[PDB]
Amino acid sequence: VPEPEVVATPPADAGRGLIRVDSREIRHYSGTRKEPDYLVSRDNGKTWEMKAAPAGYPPNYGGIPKESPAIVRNPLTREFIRVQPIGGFVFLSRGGLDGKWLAVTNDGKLEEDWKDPEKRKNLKKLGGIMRTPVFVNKGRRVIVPFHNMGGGTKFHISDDGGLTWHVSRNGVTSPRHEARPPHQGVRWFNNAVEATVLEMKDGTLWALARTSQDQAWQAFSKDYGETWSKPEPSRFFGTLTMNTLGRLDDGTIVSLWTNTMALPENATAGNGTWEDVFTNRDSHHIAMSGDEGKTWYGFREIILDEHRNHPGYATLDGPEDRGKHQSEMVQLDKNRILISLGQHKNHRRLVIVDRRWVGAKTRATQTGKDLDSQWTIHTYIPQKKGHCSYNRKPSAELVQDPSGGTKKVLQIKRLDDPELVNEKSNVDYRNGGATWNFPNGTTGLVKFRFRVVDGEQADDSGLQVSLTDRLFNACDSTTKDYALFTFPIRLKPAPHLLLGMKKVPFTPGAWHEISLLWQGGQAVVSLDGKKAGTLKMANKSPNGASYIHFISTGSQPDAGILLDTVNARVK
Amino acid sequence: VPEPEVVATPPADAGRGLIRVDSREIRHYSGTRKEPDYLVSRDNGKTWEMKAAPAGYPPNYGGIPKESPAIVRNPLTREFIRVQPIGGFVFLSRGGLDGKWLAVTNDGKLEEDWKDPEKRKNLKKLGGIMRTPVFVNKGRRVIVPFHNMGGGTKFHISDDGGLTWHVSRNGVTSPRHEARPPHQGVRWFNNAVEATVLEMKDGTLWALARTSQDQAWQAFSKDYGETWSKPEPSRFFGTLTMNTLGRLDDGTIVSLWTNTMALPENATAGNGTWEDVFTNRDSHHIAMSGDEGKTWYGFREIILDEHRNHPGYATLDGPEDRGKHQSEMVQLDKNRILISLGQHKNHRRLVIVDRRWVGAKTRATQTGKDLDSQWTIHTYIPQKKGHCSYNRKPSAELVQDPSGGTKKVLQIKRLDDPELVNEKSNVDYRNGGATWNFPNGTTGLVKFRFRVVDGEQADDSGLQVSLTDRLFNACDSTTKDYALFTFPIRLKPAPHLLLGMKKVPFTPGAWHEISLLWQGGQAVVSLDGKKAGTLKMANKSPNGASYIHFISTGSQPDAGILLDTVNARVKL
Ligand SMILES: CC(=O)N[C@@H]1[C@H](O[C@@H]2O[C@H](CO)[C@H](O)[C@H](O)[C@H]2O)[C@@H](O)[C@@H](CO)O[C@H]1O
Ligand SMILES: CC(=O)N[C@@H]1[C@H](O[C@@H]2O[C@H](CO)[C@H](O)[C@H](O)[C@H]2O)[C@@H](O)[C@@H](CO)O[C@H]1O
Ligand SMILES: CC(=O)N[C@H]1[C@H]([C@H](O)[C@H](O)CO)OC(C(=O)O)=C[C@@H]1O
Ligand SMILES: CC(=O)N[C@H]1[C@H]([C@H](O)[C@H](O)CO)OC(C(=O)O)=C[C@@H]1O
Ligand SMILES: OC[C@H]1O[C@@H](O)[C@H](O)[C@@H](O)[C@H]1O
Ligand SMILES: OC[C@H]1O[C@@H](O)[C@H](O)[C@@H](O)[C@H]1O
Ligand SMILES: [Ca+2]
Ligand SMILES: [Ca+2]
Ligand SMILES: [Cl-]
Ligand SMILES: [Cl-]
Ligand SMILES: [Cl-]
Ligand SMILES: [Cl-]
Ligand SMILES: [Cl-]
Repeated sequence: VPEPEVVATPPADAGRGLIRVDSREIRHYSGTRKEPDYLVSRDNGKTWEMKAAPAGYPPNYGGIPKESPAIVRNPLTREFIRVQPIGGFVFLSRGGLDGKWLAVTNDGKLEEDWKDPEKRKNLKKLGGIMRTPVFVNKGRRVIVPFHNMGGGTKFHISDDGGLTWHVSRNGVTSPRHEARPPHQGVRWFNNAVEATVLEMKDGTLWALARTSQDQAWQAFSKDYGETWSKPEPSRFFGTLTMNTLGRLDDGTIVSLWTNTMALPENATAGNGTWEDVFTNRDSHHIAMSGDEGKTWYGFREIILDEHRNHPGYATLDGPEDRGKHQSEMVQLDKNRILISLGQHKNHRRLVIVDRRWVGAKTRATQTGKDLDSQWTIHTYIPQKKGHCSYNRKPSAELVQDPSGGTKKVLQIKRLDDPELVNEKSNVDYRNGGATWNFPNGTTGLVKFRFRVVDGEQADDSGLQVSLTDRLFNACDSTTKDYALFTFPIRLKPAPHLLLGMKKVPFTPGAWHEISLLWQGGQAVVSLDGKKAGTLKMANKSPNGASYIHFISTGSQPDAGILLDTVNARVK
Repeated sequence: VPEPEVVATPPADAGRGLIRVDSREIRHYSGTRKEPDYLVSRDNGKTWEMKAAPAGYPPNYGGIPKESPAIVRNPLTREFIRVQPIGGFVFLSRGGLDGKWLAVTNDGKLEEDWKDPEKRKNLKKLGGIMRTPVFVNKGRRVIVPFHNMGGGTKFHISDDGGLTWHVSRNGVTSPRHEARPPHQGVRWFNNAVEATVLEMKDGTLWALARTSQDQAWQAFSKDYGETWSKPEPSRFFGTLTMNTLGRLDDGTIVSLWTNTMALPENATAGNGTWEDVFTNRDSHHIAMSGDEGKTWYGFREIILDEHRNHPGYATLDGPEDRGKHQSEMVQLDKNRILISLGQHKNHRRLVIVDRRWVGAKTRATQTGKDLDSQWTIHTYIPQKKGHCSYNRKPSAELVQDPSGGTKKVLQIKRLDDPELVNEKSNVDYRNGGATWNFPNGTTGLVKFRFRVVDGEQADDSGLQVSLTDRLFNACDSTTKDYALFTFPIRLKPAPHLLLGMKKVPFTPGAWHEISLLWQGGQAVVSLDGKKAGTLKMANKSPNGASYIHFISTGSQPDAGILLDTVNARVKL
């Protein structure tokens, strides 16, 4: 099955501006303040180059330099509508993207002479931070989600193709974060911002929005966006990152988001007006549904941020927002989807995924071979740098397999590194760890191979092993508290698994395999091919397991454990 | 970055008398024949009011009512020297402008009792028409340029702070103007007069002087003013108007002048002893150099004369010399410069400019909005009035955009106005036109939008479009002969551009955009975004292009063309 393939870097942060022109040409526009331009592919997304837009295409009067306007085709007229992420005007095409453009006036007319600054004074200016215009109701209505950070999302609505506009009666909201353990402070408050909208087969609109909770929240409309239900938690985990919904030609729904859990808030997190530090923006994920959202599959990592481990992460090539959050998609053919994702010129990417890979039931890995592409291992230097960022270090390193040969394996231990401690913000990220994604399953079997390091160990040394439903940081010791299933490997007095109350001893200084076969609310744990015990599920999930998470447990520097292979198969 | 800002009217014509007192106080003295006075700002140039000078400050024994004495601070003693534009005495201060003043005697002493008429008979009297004392050679020498109208510039030199004086061996001269076409007569002869002097980094002195040629002329001294090189044309275009050079705190050189070309001389211009009529004094310009004059930028219009279009220009509130020629400068801070400029109470101004505006690389305009501030459009009623002046009319007028809406656009046509003709002096200023400044560039891109008026046209109707290196009058049909690049838009037999030998048709009844992209000795011309042709440079420039000039070409009354926007970008 074809793995995700990076094909280009878009010329703006992802989420707006990616637009199919025809069966072979796709463009990604930009937020340039100069003469407008775009990145273009003429081979259906495989190769790309920059090009200047023609003279009839309007400059970015609104928007910001790092984000393109959203550009959307009207399915009835086959023309395009363009709005900015913020500010500026509503432009409609006549003759396509390379034809004439007209700006919408306050009185519902079209202005051809928008190069005249006097004539721009009477142009319609839609308010708020906007996302993507979406045509609904057999193309007869267009709605544009917009938000205020603390006020919530509402919708700009037009019933005449964008000539005249009204605002929905209500929209989407979500509650403030409540500081309770393990948090020592409050998350940045976003009130159901950055909504994405999908029309369902029964005509309902589903709005999915970014929140300060552990998951995105959602609401529904029965009147094409004029009024919306009470909001509620969605099944898509994630916090303060963006969701995008789409639909393939065959009706399959695609959900793109950053399926992560941030680190608990620290003791200097601020009052929640703005963010203190981002600890959850280094991946992007995909899931699909063939039955109108009744069931979902996939929950696969599209990509991990290539810079995630590095001690200069926060400031390399300018401090602007960075990572793998935000996305937009264009279907390429029956199997392939093009995704623009991420923020910052060193991080944002155009990636081709294959739905057959989304639907796969197995995955395997070896830490020595696959660390850079597949393994989340970063810890943080807890000193805020750049714009709401931390620099990182790898929390674990590859070492020679003590059995000999050429294998390299991952040493997971409690680190002797004072730089990973901030006493004022009261955080200590010295426990090394590692986490790895696999296709989601409510029933599955995961096997991993590990070895106790021949070295000094602390009284509490070992490894907490968890199955989770989103990506928890490698250094997050609270993962077990949210996990679907979790148990410790304890090294002292002698090595053993603790499965409920049962202790299962095993030898140090030798490779061993542990299997977890989970189904419903129970997991059976095996050691070297022999049933060892069972685990009761610690937390229910709306989706199932899609990560295994390993973190050291020692509270003083130790030698820890080595991790070799992991494989997973789901039902 | 602010555009130039008028802040006051000085109490004398510009060029002498503007003097910084301290970090916040600046004064402009006057030529009053009564008790001396000055205009003063106590907020570093922003606001101004008149004040009487204190009792120790001498009256203007020399000079003339419309000009202040020059006042200059000695950088070593921190005291001041004062000389008149003509006549009078040499005064030195002891205790500053509001302290004691002493007059220099013929025998190199200082007279304290200059209020006594008897004692004034033995005071030193420097001859000629004098400009500004300048201290050179680490402040150890002071020199004062002086001239005779037909004899040339020389320098009064003192090596003891103004106590004793000698004259330079030579100075600056410049040739008489020659009456060759398009002239029908000779320009007023001035022999390198009104010099301004700047000390260069290497100790050379540069003198820049007003002439009867198309540009100021210059000469150089290697001995702090005793002897001067042969004279030569300078890079600063202009005729029979004043130059001023100065240097900012950071070493940047500033050149202020009137960057214009006068109309060709007419058939009754006289023998050149004195002027017949001034046709080039309605603007002032600035340029700067950070590399001791090797490279210059700016060439921007500081201001246009607000009265320039009017049919009573020559006589309003008295006929004395008027316009925007003559200037003097005082730096205000790192970015801003105060300039006194012009002549006549209704015309002379104190203006603050910003060096970041001087260094800008773009400008844009729309005729209907910007005509009064930015567009030179005047034609002349060719009847001499007042003192060497013509009354004017606007040669082009704003009309409704035919596309509809509130936009106004400028109609440029051959006028039916016999008042614009003088058959004895043989001039006919009935071709309307318009010209607009932009920052200098040896490379650049200028775009303008035009449309043919729906009306009857003559066989030669159209618009001659020129890029120039100084301001040519709106009604000057010879501009094309001096232009860096030029070409005609012709309306008959059908509308077309003529680019060399290539005819490029365009439609009537619609707006069109022409682009001119120049580099070196060629300009690429585009029409509505499509390359149309090329133009070879018609005349080289020492500086580059800083004006676009549009003039009607019809020789009988016609409907002409409309002009909407122009924009410019240089240093590509
Ligand atoms: C436009 C701008 O500079 N805004 C500043 C910052 O705004 C936002 O910060 C959040 C995180 O809190 C997020 O990264 C947004 O993308 C970003 O625009 C923010 O630093 C704020 C802090 O007081 O100041 C704003 O001016
Ligand atoms: C002092 C005076 O009245 N001078 C007369 C005039 O002199 C000068 O004229 C030139 C232009 O020719 C210029 O305008 C000077 O500023 C001005 O002083 C001039 O009219 C001259 C003509 O014969 O007679 C002078 O007496
Ligand atoms: C106009 C603006 O600020 N857009 C920003 C948006 C906004 O801050 C958030 O939606 C809360 O309002 O989020 C961020 C972000 O990476 O957090 C990137 C966008 O550029
Ligand atoms: C004493 C005197 O006449 N000074 C005049 C000066 C002089 O005529 C010229 O320098 C040729 O000598 O020029 C003029 C002028 O605007 O032309 C204004 C001065 O008041
Ligand atoms: O989760 C509750 C929601 O479930 C959806 O299937 C339905 O379309 C919504 O109207 C709402 O009932
Ligand atoms: O234009 C010629 C002049 O160039 C100057 O740089 C130099 O100082 C003068 O002495 C003279 O050579
Ligand atoms: Ca936070
Ligand atoms: Ca003359
Ligand atoms: Cl960018
Ligand atoms: Cl816009
Ligand atoms: Cl499909
Ligand atoms: Cl006066
Ligand atoms: Cl005097």
